[PDB]
Amino acid sequence: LPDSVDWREKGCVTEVKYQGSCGACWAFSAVGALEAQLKLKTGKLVSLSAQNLVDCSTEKYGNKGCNGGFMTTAFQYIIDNKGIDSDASYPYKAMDQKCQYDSKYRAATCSKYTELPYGREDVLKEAVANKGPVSVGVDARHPSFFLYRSGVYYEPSCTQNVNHGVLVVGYGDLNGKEYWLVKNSWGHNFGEEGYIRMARNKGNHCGIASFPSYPEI
Ligand SMILES: CN1CCN(CCCOc2ccc(-c3cccc(C#N)n3)cc2C(F)(F)F)CC1
Repeated sequence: LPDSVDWREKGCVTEVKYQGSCGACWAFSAVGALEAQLKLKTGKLVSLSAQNLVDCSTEKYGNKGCNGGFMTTAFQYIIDNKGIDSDASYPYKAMDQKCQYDSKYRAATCSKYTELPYGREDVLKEAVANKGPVSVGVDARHPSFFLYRSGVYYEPSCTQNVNHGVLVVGYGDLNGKEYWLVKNSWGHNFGEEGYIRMARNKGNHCGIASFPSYPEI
């Protein structure tokens, strides 16, 4: 495997999104993973509708819209629904709404998804290198995560109990200190202009390898 990977260099990551006061992190994580697969399959980089997930991947999928949800059950909605709309046709409103999916605005499909084994950062590394960006949950319930500005993030009070959906778009090392490159959905001013580099091979730090998944078109 390569020592470092960055999927932004490969034209597979869209601009950073801003979830606002709506807990749609899981929707943004899910769409981000699919966006990479869509580029790999079709040649087009297109932001997909997180709002479509918030509004439509609801009770039947065990999701709670702006009060949280799962990337895995989001992918299964896209599979069952036979499509997801573009962000352009179904833009983000940071609120729970009635489902407004229309197949006339379909931008991607999903055929399957894969959930990686619990806590295996080596299996995660392999998937990031060979398959694409991987949706993950992290423990983001610490002020240090909010206040993060730069470098490799390490929080000694972090747990493996995950509560925030993000996307691993790469990995590497900062002067030997190994990290995962994570795309957040907290706007362009969070962390390193939307991104956080999180400690890698530090005992599943903040639960980053607790619940990884990726979709396929
Ligand atoms: C330590 N620095 C203070 C000034 N900061 C200036 C840039 C702004 O920093 C932030 C950006 C987003 C968030 C944030 C937190 C939860 C949800 C969402 C959503 N959606 N955005 C928080 C901060 C914040 F907590 F840090 F303010 C950077 C961090």
